[PDB]
Amino acid sequence: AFELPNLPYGFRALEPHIDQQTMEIHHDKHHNTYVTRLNAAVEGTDLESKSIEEIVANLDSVPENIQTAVRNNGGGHLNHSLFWELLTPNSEEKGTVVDKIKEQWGSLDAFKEEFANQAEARFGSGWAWLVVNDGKLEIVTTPNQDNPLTEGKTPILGLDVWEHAYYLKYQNKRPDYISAFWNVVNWEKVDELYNAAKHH
Amino acid sequence: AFELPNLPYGFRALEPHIDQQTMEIHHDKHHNTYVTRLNAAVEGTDLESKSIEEIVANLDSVPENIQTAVRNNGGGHLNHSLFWELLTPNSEEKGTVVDKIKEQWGSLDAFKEEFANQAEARFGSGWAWLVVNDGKLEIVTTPNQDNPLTEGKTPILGLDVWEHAYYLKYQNKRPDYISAFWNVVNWEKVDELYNAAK
Ligand SMILES: [Mn+2]
Ligand SMILES: [Mn+2]
Repeated sequence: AFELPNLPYGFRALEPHIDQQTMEIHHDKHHNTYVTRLNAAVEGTDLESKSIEEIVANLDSVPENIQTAVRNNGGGHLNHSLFWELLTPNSEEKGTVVDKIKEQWGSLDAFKEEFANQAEARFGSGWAWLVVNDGKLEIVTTPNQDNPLTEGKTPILGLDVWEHAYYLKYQNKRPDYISAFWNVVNWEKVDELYNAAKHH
Repeated sequence: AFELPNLPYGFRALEPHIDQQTMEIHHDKHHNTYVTRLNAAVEGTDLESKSIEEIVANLDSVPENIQTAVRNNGGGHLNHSLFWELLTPNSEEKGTVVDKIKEQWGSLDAFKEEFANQAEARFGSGWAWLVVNDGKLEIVTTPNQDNPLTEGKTPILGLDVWEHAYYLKYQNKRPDYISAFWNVVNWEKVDELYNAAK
């Protein structure tokens, strides 16, 4: 019952910051595999009528024998679903969260530096996040497909630092990928996620 | 200080099983970074004079202020040092450990099936291993740069399943990379590691 969402732009739309080949394989193979395996895990359980956000927020209540499959593949589905919507060929560094970041870090650039440092320091596979914890902004990273929702922090920006997300264009140069990412951040979607969670 | 060992072959030697671009970056960037960071962690400490095998076996006793850096970068140095010597352009599927595999699994094919299954199922970054555990052969996987020595098991074959090890040639197709690996396994090195197992 979970479905692979179409990208909200073309595979080529994020060039030259993220290559078309990566956008295609990352979406049509990696994300698709998470959807297939999530559906196999939840099929015939009462997870199958729940939102992915409810499942990932409540992984501790997922039946023991499927909890790892749901953590990994449910996490994969939520994280990539967020990621596609958080990218745009028309990125503008403005809006409510940019203003909150400038207030807290003193500048957007100082925030980008801390986010880049944490994203680079995430050893192995995982994600770098800006989260809202009970109205407050924090940078965190997670391993594999873990999502801050599970820890009661609402993600409003995420960067995939699995090597599949950057290896074809950047190989070992994760810092260059992180630098490229700023050019395609959908700050409108960041604002939408923040606004939804500041009053929830 | 720890040093980056040269490969025993050129970057093209494992073509067309593993691509030259990967061998170059994997060795001269990824492994090199582990050595740099390991040396920074152990420099001027009681660890500096210890073998990387003794250090990784005994991570439990590494001071907390450097334990993560030694785990990740010490593991990275040991794991890649093993990996380069366990690959060859002149693979021959025979010897002491092939015979011992058949005594456990019944066939090399049955061993390869279990190895491929565990290697494919390792979620995120890590390694698939054949180990000696109190004289018995077992397949295990580890996350990130963790190594079976830390659990008192002796690694005798390892496959890197970090995406950097296979993405340029195989992209998402980790199973095709695992299949290609068999063509370049150095079973003489496997035998050497087995014969030395403590
Ligand atoms: Mn991904
Ligand atoms: Mn590696």
